[PDB]
Amino acid sequence: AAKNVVSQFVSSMSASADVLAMSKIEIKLSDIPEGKNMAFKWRGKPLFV
Amino acid sequence: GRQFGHLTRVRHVITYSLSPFEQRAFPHYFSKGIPNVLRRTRACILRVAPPFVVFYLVYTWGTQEFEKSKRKN
Amino acid sequence: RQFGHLTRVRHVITYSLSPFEQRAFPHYFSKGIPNVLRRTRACILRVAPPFVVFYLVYTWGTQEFEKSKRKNPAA
Amino acid sequence: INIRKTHPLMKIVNNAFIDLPAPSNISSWWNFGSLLGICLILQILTGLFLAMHYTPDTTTAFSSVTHICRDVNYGWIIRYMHANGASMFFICLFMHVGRGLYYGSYTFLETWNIGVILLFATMATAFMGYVLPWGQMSFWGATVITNLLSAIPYIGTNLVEWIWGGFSVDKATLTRFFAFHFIFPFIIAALAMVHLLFLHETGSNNPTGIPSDTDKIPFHPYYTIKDILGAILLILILMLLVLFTPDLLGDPDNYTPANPLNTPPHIKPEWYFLFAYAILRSIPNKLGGVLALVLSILVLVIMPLLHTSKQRSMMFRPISQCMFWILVADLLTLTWIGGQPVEHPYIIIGQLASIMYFLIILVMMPVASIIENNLLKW
Amino acid sequence: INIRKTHPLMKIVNNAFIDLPAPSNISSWWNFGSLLGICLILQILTGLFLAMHYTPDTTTAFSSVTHICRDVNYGWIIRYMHANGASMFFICLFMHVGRGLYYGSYTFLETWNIGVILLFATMATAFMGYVLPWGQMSFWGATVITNLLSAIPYIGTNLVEWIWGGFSVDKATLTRFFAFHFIFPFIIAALAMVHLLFLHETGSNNPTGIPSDTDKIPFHPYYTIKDILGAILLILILMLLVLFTPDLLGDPDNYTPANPLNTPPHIKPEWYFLFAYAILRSIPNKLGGVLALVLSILVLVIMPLLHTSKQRSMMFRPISQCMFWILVADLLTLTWIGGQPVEHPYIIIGQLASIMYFLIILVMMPVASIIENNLLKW
Amino acid sequence: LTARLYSLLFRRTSTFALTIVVGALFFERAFDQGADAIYEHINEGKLWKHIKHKY
Amino acid sequence: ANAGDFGGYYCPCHGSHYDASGRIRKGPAPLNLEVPSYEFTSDDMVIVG
Amino acid sequence: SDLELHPPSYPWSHRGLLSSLDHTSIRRGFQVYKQVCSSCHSMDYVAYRHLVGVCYTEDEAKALAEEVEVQDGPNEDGEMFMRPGKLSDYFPKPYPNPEAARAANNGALPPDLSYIVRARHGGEDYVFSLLTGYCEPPRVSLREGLYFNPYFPGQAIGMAPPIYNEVLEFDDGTPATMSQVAKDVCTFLRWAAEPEHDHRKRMGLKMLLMMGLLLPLVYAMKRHKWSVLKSRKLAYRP
Amino acid sequence: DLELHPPSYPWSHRGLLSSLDHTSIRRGFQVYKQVCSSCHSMDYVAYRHLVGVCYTEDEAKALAEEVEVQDGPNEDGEMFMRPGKLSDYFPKPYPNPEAARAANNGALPPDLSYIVRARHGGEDYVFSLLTGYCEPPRVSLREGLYFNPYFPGQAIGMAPPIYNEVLEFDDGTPATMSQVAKDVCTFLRWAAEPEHDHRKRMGLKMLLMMGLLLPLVYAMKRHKWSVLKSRKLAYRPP
Ligand code: HEC
Ligand code: HEC
Ligand code: HEM
Ligand code: HEM
Ligand code: HEM
Ligand code: HEM
Repeated sequence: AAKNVVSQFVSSMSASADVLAMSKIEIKLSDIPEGKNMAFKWRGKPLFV
Repeated sequence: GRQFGHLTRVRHVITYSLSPFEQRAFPHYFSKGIPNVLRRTRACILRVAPPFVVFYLVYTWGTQEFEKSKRKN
Repeated sequence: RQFGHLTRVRHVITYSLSPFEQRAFPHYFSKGIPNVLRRTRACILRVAPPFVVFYLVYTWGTQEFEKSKRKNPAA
Repeated sequence: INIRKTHPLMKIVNNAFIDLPAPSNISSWWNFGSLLGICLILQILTGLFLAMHYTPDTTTAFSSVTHICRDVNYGWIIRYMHANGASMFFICLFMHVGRGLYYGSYTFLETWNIGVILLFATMATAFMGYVLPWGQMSFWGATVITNLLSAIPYIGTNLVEWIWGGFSVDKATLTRFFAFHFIFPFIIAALAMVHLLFLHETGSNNPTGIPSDTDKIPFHPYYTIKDILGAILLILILMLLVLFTPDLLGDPDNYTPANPLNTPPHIKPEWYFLFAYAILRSIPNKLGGVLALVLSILVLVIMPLLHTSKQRSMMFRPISQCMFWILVADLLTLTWIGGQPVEHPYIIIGQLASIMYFLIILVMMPVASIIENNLLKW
Repeated sequence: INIRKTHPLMKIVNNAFIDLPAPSNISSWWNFGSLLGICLILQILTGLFLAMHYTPDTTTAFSSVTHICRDVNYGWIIRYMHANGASMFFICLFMHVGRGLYYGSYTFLETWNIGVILLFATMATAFMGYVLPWGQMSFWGATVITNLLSAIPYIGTNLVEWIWGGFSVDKATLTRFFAFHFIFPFIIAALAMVHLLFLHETGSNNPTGIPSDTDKIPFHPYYTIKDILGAILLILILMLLVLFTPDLLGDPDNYTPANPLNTPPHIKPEWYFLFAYAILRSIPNKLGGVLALVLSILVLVIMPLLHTSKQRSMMFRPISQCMFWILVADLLTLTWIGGQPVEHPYIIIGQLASIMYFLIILVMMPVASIIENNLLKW
Repeated sequence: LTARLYSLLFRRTSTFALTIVVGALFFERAFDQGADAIYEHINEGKLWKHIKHKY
Repeated sequence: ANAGDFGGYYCPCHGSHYDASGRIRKGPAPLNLEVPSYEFTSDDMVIVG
Repeated sequence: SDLELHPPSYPWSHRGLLSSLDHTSIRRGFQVYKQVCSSCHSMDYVAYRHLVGVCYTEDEAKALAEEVEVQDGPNEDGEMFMRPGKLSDYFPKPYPNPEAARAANNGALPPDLSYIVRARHGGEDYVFSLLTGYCEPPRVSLREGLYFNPYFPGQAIGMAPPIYNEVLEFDDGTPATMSQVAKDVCTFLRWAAEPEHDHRKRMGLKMLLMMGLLLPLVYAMKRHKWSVLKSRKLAYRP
Repeated sequence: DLELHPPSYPWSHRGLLSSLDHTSIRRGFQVYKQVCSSCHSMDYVAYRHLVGVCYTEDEAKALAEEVEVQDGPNEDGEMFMRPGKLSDYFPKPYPNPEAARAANNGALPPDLSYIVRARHGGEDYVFSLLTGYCEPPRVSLREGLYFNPYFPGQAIGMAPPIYNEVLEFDDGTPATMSQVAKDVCTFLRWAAEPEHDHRKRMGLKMLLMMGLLLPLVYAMKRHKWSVLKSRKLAYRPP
C-alpha cells in the first residue's frame, strides 16, 4: 500500500498530459543574413537557426 | 492526570495475567459473541429504536401530506 | 532550567538602589565616551587590517577591470 | 540510562505516546482522535497537491480544476480524496462530539471551549474550501451567507464591504477566500495541540465516569494498533467512497460554470451546513435566524454549565439517554429538512423540529437530570 | 496561589518567557533571535496580504503584481515591506550565525544542527519566493538553479524532469513554487520553536564563555524591553528602506515581463546568494562546483567537531579572533565578487577567494586554537 | 513449514525485512497478473485491446 | 551570437567559450550542443523535431 | 408545471460496480457528436489527445485533427490564419460569444457537454429520457417560440429533437434508430463526464482484494495484542 | 562594446523630501499623448490615475472619451467601439509584439511603465538617452540602427523625435529640446512611482515619529536597567 501511494503521488507530481504534446515545426532558412542566429520555439526552449 | 507511581493506593489485589502466546487468537468467538451481542441489542431496543420509528413515521406522514397536496391541484 | 538548585554561593553581599531615585543618564557624556574611546583603542588592532586589504583589492580589481576592458592596440 | 528519557524531544514523545496512563474501558468510540488527526494530515496533503495545480481566479478556476481531473495524473482521485475526506472528517467530528456529550466528558470545561473554537475554525475552512471550485452552488451560497453577515446593523455593512473587495463575489473575494482556506488548518492543528495539552493536563475518560486511575493501561502498543485498525477502516471506507460512488455526496450543480443571473431552484449548502441552514429558513427573521445559529453553537458552549446530575455520564441515566436519542433523530430530521425544497408541511415540521431541538437541549436536560436526581433518594 | 503557576498555558509561558533564568552580561547581540521572530511574523503577515492580492498565473502574474503596486491601496508598501523585510531577515540571520560562531555557543550541538536545517529551509523559501514575481531575472535564475539541480550524475535527470513541472519552466513550476513558498515558513516556525526549546533545555550563554549559573536574572522585563529597543530600531530600518530607497536593493531586471528568449547578460541573483554563486563559478568542475557548495554548508555543519580549544570565547583568543575577522572579510569579498560579471582577473581572484575560504576555515582556525592552547602551558 | 519458517525468517530483523521486501515484490507481480486477469475477464468484449487488435 | 574568443557561441552565465558550432574549449561547460532531428528540403526549408 | 418526472435507473453495460464502458460505442457517439451535435453544443474541454488510446488510433487522430482547422498565432504580423493542427487541438466553439448563440435562438444557451451526466438531477438516464420522450401537447402550449418536451423542468425546450430516422446512417451496420444513437451518445457523455472510469474500476477491484486481505490480518493483530487484557483475572487479598 | 555610466543630475525631486510638480506631470502627459503614444505603450496606467494628479474631472473624462475602446458584446454580441468613461487603458498602438517587430526594423519598442526604475540608472539615463543623438566616429551603422553612446552597443533603432514637432503645450511653454525632454522624463518618473508624494508624506510621518520617539524608549530601557548598572558587590567570609 505504501509503495503504491508513493507511485501515485510521484505520478501526480510527474508531468501533465498537455505538456507531452510537442510539435514538429517547419522553418525557412535564408531570411536570416550571413552571420546571424535566430531562435524558434521548440518545447519553449530556443531553437538556434 | 500525571504519569504512573503516584495515582492510587490500593492493597489487597492480586491480578493474574496470561501470556498472549498461551491462549488462542479467537477464544470461543461464535459461542459467546452472538449471545453477548443479543444481550447488548436487547439492552438498547426500547431506548434507541423508538426515536427512529418516530422519524420514519413523521417521514412518511409529511411525505404523503406533500404527495396529497401535490396530486389534487 | 530550574531556579533554586543551580549553585552554592557564600560570602556575598550585594548593594543595590531603587531605579526611581537615581537619575536616568548618570554622566553619559562623562564616562561612556571615554569608555567607547577605550574600546576603539582595544579593537582596531584586531578588527581593522582585513577591511583595508579588502578596500585595496576592491579598487585594484575595479581598475584592472577597466584597463582590461579598454585595449587600444597597435596596427 | 534510557534514550527515551533523556532527549528533550523524546521526553515529549514519551509523555505523549508511551507513558500516557489511559483508561482500559474505552471501545471504538474513542478512536476518533487518531481518526481526525489522520484525516487532517490527509486533507493537508490533498489540498497541498491541489494547490500545486489550482489557479485562484474566477475565470481560470473551473477550467484549471477540469485540467486537474482530466490531464494531471491521479488529480481526479486526489480531488475526490480531498472532498470525501472532508465528509469523512465531518462524520468523525460529529461522532467525536457525540461521544463527548454522551459519556459526560464535557465536564472538562476549557477543553470543551478549545473544541468549540476548533468547531468554528473547521466550519470556516469548510465553507471557504467549498467556495473555491467556483461553482453555481458555491457562488449563490457565498452570496447568501455574505448577506447573513451583512445582517448586523451598523457594523455588518462595513464588514461585508470590507470582505468583498467589490460589490459582490468577484476576484478579490475569490482570492481572499483562497488565502483563508489555504492558511487555516495550520491554526486548527495548533489549537488541536492545545486541546491535547489540556486533556493531558486532565486525563482521559472511561464509559463509567468513575476515574480509572486504579486500572491504567498504557497508550502503547495497545491503543496504537487499535487506532491503526480504526484508521485503516477509515481508509477502506473513504477510498471505496472515492472509487465506487463519487456522486452520492457531491451536488450535480457543483459541476457548472458560475452564472451570475441564474439562481437554480434547488440551491442549498452542503449537508453538513443544512442543519445550520434549516434553522435559518424556518425562522422569518434574518438577524433572528443567524442569531439562532450563533446561539445553537453557544448552546454547545452552555451545556457544560448545566450538568446538574450526580453521575458523570448518561450511561446509568436512561431517561436522559432516551432524550439524547430523540435529539439524535432530531438532528438527522433537521438535516433532511435542510435537504428538502421549501414546502408548507416541510415548513411546519422544520419549525417544530428546531423548537424541539432548543427545548430538548436547553430545557429538558436539567428537567431529566432533576427527575433522575430526586428519584434516587437525593 | 498563582494563575500563572497552575494554568497549563501559563506554565509554559512562565517557564519560557517570564521566569526564564537568563544570564545578565548581554549586549545587543542577543536581540537578534527576537528580531528573527518579529521578522518571521511580519513577513508572514505581509505574505498573507500579498496572497490575498496575488494570482500565480504566468500570463497574469506581472500585471497582478502591478495591480497590487498601483491599484490596490498600500499594496506597494506591503510588497516593499515583504521584500525588504526578507532582506533584513537575512541581515539578522547572518548576524545571529556570526554571533553563534564568534562567542562560541556552537558547543550546543543539536541547537546548531536545528539551526542548519532552518538555514536550508529559509534559503529555499526565499529563492522560491523570489521566483514568484515572475520576472525576467526570476525566470532565468530559476532556469540556472534548476539546471544546477540537474547537474547530478545518473540521478539528477529523473529528479529534475520530475520537478520541472513540464519540459521547462511553465505555469506548473510557478504553482509548485507558490505552494512551497507558502508551506515552508510555518515549518520554519515550528522548527524555531524546537530550536528555542533545546536552548531553554541547555540555558543561554554569556559573552565571556564562563558558565554563568550564578547571575541568573529573568527574561522579564529586562530583555523584553531590550527586545523592544531592538524591535523599534529594526522597524526604523525597515520603514527607512520602504520610504526612501525601495530601488536600492531591489534588482532592476525583476521589473519587466519575462521574455523567454532575451537572456540579459546580467545574471546575478539578489545579494543573499552571491557569496555562494561565486563559489560555484570559480572551480572549473560541474560536479565539483555543486559539491563544493554542499561541502561549504556541510563544513558549516561540522564546525563544532573541529573545536579543540580550552576556552569557548574568542574575546580572549586574540589571533583566532583576527582570523575570524579575516573570515568576515573573506565572506564579504565572496559576496561582492559574486556581485560582478566574469572576466579574467575576476576569475583569478574568485578562485583564490574560494581557496582562501576553505584554507582559513578548514586549517587555520583549529591550528590557531592549538597554538593558543599550547601557549598557556597546557 | 511453521517451525522451519520461524526458525529461519523470524530471528534476525534485517533479514526479515529483506525477505518481506523480496516477497512483497513477488506478491506485487502476482497480484498484478491476477487482478488484471480478473478485471479483463469479467469485462471481456468492450475493451480497447481487441478493438486495437482489429487494426 | 558572434561573441566569445572563437567568434561563435558564447554563454554569459559562466563565460563558456564555444566555437562557431558550439564546442567548449575554455570554461567549466561539460558537453557540446545536441543535433536535433531535423532534415532539410532544397526549397530553403527544414522540418525540425 | 412543478411536477418533474424522475428517470428510472436503466440496465446499462456500466450499471454495476464491476461494470465497464463500450469504447466502440464511445467511437460511435463521438462520430455522432462531431457529425451532428458539435454544430450546436460546445464540448471545449475535450481534446483530440483524449482520443488516442481510448478508442481511436494514432494516425486517424491526425486525420480528425486535420479535419478541423481553427487558428495559428502571429505570423510576425498577427495574421491569425487557418492551421490544421496535429495533436494539440481542442474542439472549436460554434459561437465566439454567448450572445451570438442567444441571437441564433430565443436566448437559451446550449451548455457545454463536459459534465451534463454528472450535472443534473438524474444522470445518463436523464439524458436518454430527454432525447427519447417527445410527444404532443394535449392542451398546453405557451407562446409558439419553443417546443414540447415532458422530460424538462418547465416542460418546454427550444431544442428540436435531432433523431428522426437515421440522421447519419453511419459507418458499421448498426441501424440508426432513436435507441442506437441515444445509447451511443449516453455512453459518450458518460465518458466525457469521467475520463477515468475503467481505471477506477480496476483500482476498485485491487482495493477490494487488498481490504479482503488486510481485515483478517489487522483485526487478528489487534485481537492478539489486546488478548492479554482479555485474559486477566482478579483476586482479593486482605 | 563599452558601457557609459550616465551622470547624476541635480533634479528638483532628487532630494529625499521634495515632491513632483503636478504641472510638470500635466505637460509631460501632453508630451506623451502628442508624439510618444504612437510606438511605445504604457499599458499599466488608467485615466483615473490622472484625475487627482494632473487634471480635473472633465479634463480627464475628455481625455478618456476621445479614445476608442472596441468594447465587447452587444445585442448580437460581436463588438462595438466606445469612448469609455474612466476604466480605459492606453490604446496599444502596436497590437501584436511580433507585428511591432515587423513594424520598425526589428527590436520592438518596449513599454514605458518601469523604464526609469529598471534601466541601470534613473531618469538621467532616459534624459541622456533622449538627447544623446550625435555624430558617429567611423562605425558600422547597419542601415537601421542609430548611433547613441548612452546605450549598450551604441546601435538604436529609434529615430530622434525630440526637436521635431514642437507640440504646443496648453500652458504655452516654448519648446526647446531639453525642456520638453525634462518634462517627459519627469512624467516617466511619475509613471514609475505614482506613490511618490504619499511615500514622502509617510516618510515625513515616520521621521518625526522616530526623531521624537526613539530617545523615549531608549531612556525607558536605561531607566529599567538602572538597577543592574548600579549594583555593587562585597565579600564577607567568616
Ligand atoms: C441545434 C439545433 C441543436 C442540435 C443539433 C442539438 N441541440 Fe441540444 N440544445 C440546443 C439548444 C438551442 C438547447 C437549449 C435549450 C435548453 O437547454 O433547454 C439545447 C439543449 C440541450 C441540452 C440541455 C438540457 C438540460 O440540460 O436539461 C442537452 C443535454 C442537449 N441539448 C444535448 C444535445 C445532444 C446530445 C445533441 C446531439 C444529439 C443535441 N443536443 C443536438 C440545440 C441543439
Ligand atoms: C516609433 C518610431 C517610436 C516613437 C514615436 C518613439 N520611439 Fe522610442 N523606441 C522605438 C524603437 C523601435 C525602439 C527600440 C530600438 C532598439 O531596441 O534599439 C525604441 C526604444 C526606446 C527606448 C529604449 C532604448 C532602446 O531600447 O534602444 C526608450 C527609453 C524610448 N524608446 C523612449 C521613447 C520616448 C520617450 C518616446 C516619446 C518621444 C519615444 N521613444 C518615441 C520607437 C519609437
Ligand atoms: C477539531 C477536531 C478535533 C480534534 C482533532 C480533536 C482531537 C482530540 C484528541 C486527539 C483527543 C484525545 C483522544 C480521543 O479521545 O479522541 C480528544 C479528546 C477529546 N476531545 Fe477532541 N478533538 C476535536 C474536536 C473536539 C470538539 C469539537 C470537542 C468538543 C468541545 C472535543 C472534546 C474532546 C473531549 C471532551 C475529549 C476527551 C474525551 C475523553 O477523555 O474520552 N474535541 N480530542
Ligand atoms: C491547508 C490545507 C488545505 C489546502 C491547501 C486546501 C486547498 C483546497 C483547494 C485548493 C480547494 C479547491 C480545489 C477543490 O475543490 O478540489 C479545496 C477545496 C475544498 N477543501 Fe480544502 N484545503 C485544505 C484543507 C482542507 C481541510 C482541512 C478541509 C476540511 C476537512 C478542506 C475541505 C475542502 C472542501 C470541502 C473543499 C471543496 C471540495 C470541492 O468542492 O471539490 N480543505 N481545498
Ligand atoms: C531560523 C532562524 C532562527 C531563529 C528564529 C532563531 C531563534 C533564536 C532565538 C529566539 C534565540 C534566543 C535569543 C538569542 O540568543 O538571540 C536563539 C539563540 C541561539 N541560536 Fe538561533 N535562531 C535562528 C537561527 C539560528 C541558526 C542558523 C543557528 C546556528 C546554527 C542558531 C544558533 C543559536 C545559538 C547558538 C543560540 C544561543 C546563543 C547564545 O546563547 O549566545 N540559530 N535563536
Ligand atoms: C507563508 C507566508 C508567505 C507568503 C504567503 C508569501 C507570499 C509571497 C508572495 C505572493 C510573493 C510574490 C509577491 C512579491 O514578490 O511581493 C512573495 C515574494 C517574496 N517573498 Fe514571500 N511569502 C511568505 C513568506 C515569506 C518569507 C518567510 C520570506 C523570507 C523572509 C519571504 C520572502 C519573499 C521574497 C524575497 C520575495 C520576493 C520579493 C520580490 O521579488 O518582490 N516570503 N511572497
